[PDB]
Amino acid sequence: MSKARVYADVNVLRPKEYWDYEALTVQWGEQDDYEVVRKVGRGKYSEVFEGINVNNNEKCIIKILKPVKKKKIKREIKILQNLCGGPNIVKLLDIVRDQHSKTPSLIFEYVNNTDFKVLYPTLTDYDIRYYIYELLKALDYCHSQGIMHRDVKPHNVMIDHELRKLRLIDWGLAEFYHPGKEYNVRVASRYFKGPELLVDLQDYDYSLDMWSLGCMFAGMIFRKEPFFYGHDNHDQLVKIAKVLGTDGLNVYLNKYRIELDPQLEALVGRHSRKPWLKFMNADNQHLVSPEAIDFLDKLLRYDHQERLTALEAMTHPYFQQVRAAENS
Amino acid sequence: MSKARVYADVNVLRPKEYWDYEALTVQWGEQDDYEVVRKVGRGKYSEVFEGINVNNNEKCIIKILKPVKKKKIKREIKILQNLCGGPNIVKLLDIVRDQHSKTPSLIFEYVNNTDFKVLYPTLTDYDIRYYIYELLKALDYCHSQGIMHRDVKPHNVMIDHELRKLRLIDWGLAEFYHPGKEYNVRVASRYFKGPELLVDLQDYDYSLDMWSLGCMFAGMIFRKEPFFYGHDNHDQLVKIAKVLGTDGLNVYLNKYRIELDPQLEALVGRHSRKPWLKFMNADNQHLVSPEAIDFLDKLLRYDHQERLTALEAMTHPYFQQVRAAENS
Amino acid sequence: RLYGFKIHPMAYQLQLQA
Amino acid sequence: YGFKIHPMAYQLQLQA
Ligand SMILES: Nc1ncnc2c1ncn2[C@@H]1O[C@H](COP(=O)(O)O)[C@@H](O)[C@H]1O
Ligand SMILES: Nc1ncnc2c1ncn2[C@H]1O[C@H](COP(=O)(O)O)[C@@H](O)[C@H]1O
Ligand SMILES: [Mg+2]
Ligand SMILES: [Mg+2]
Repeated sequence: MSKARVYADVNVLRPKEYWDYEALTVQWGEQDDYEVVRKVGRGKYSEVFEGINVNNNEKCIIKILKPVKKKKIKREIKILQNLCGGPNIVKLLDIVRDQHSKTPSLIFEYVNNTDFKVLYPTLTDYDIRYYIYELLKALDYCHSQGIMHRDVKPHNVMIDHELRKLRLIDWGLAEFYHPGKEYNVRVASRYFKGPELLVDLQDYDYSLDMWSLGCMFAGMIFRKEPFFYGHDNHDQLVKIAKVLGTDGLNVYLNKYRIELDPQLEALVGRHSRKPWLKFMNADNQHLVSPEAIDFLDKLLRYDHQERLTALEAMTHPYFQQVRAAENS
Repeated sequence: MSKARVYADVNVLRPKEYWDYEALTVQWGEQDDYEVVRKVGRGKYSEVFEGINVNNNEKCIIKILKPVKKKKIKREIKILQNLCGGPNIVKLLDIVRDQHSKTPSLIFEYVNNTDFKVLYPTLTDYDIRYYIYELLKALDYCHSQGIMHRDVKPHNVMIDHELRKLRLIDWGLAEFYHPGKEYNVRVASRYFKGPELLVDLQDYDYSLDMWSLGCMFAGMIFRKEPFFYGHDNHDQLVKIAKVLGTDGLNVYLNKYRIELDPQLEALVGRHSRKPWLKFMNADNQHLVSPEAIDFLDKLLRYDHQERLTALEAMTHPYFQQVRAAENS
Repeated sequence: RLYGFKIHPMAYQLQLQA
Repeated sequence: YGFKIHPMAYQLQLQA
């Protein structure tokens, strides 16, 4: 019983090839153009190496896509080309195959980054406000472009703290939003799946990303990643219930005529909502603020319809300070 | 029905506390002795960071053990203490709990390393022979000490090609060998599990590591990692079959009175053995040598009994050159 | 107890990156 | 030849 409440048409109006990505025809650049230097990461569907551009001598990231449907690559690629240039959007610099093994790679722009787990603590109330305001420009942009990043969580956002620069990455789960489409709920990453994916409400929208931002931000101010720690999809919803309280999970469910598999019903059970302040500990107190709370609270709603839009959130009292600093 | 054919009764002769690791009592050193700097790896059971010793100012590796039975920690701890000093054995430098959470972290010696995927290509026929000979001193040592590393594969061997130095790491799967004990076959890593784990022959021995050394090597000289690429344990055996051929898988099975679950029988099927030369391609030809083949061949046998000992392999014509360079 | 800046349980310093 | 990974050659550490 959903449709997007912002940018619902971003693909309707656009030429079909804009979102008809299987129709894409990859225009391969020059492998020889790059050399690899060190492995740096290795995701479910990819392997990441830091490489280099022999021509211009610039550092770069080589993502070598592991075995997956060609159509699931033309997606990444298209989405990426569609976003390129977007504020805080990771930048695809060239895509390369390989004369022999026929093996596509995505060669991105390099970001020097510090794993959140070591970086975040380091941050100051301000620092956070800033990076989320930055992270926000990325989501609002891309949503505006008809796209859903569908897998927001620290590890997919690079921060060059030395340059207060930020990039949103892994558009391997991003997908085009089309009003009323029934999408797949096996997306995002456990911890950061929104209720809709956990109760099977398939015609979801950009809203999903808001909830991820929700968890991501919630955990940063409270210093408790993952905020909602499910051991399993069902558990996740549960762990979410014990915080937002079941009396809302229900109202939600009826609104969208959704039905909990019994059992999931069971496991969840009856739970009252836990108000945000019961997470303000001594160690985290400097980040928690009446605003951080309003803003978090307006991200974390069972109902994706009632979450803030990216745009909307970029105006929340939390960001006033930061938003000042750009104007100057 | 198996027993080790080398080093079987060593843990028999040694004082019970030598292998009776649950009996260990961790003597924690001082955390504040170290500071964390960059994450650098994240395994199933651990998270790896490069840190530093503030007293001596030496780089070090901090392995932070994720949630697991205390006894499965006293194991590695003990195993590591037992090996410490062993040739090419990663060296535990200090172990640590944490003030509250109460999570243990192992602080190892540092190795500057280059992911095999990036490094190996780079090696020369001799480079390989050397590194394997080095990798062998590790395995022969540790076997001789009653231990099975049960996880041999590239990612667990650190190479500082700059100093031709080598360390075998992660002993989270290594276990003490006791004659006739029925162990667990959910070990090693798919690609490198030997037949015995794939047909449930639980009383296995050091021999297991030999097969992993087998795959690891095979893949290095042929340039085809993983050599045997199973998508699943069943599939793994299958993929093995299609190379060593089923006429041997059977002689093996009967010898140890082992019975394939039907189905696995099915999936495997009838297959002839593919002779090692059928993997000598043009690029890889410089590393493939009558010896490299004999050696490989004597590592990869269905019958663990018939595999080379570590020691025995450290004398194989492949290593003659290296072995020379040694006592020189 | 001048405490602050610690993952799992170790104090840590800077974004010393590369 | 320039040893190569998947498809790109590999930069170098140095030695002079
Ligand atoms: N521009 C970049 N700079 C640095 N690391 C990156 C970059 N893009 C991707 N990675 C990383 O590689 C990992 C995952 O690859 P991917 O599946 O492409 O998202 C991330 O957690 C990062 O460590
Ligand atoms: N002592 C160590 N020094 C450097 N890297 C290590 C160490 N122990 C584990 N690792 C690594 O953790 C990553 C993945 O773990 P593994 O597959 O066990 O190699 C590797 O790329 C290495 O960076
Ligand atoms: Mg993923
Ligand atoms: Mg998913």
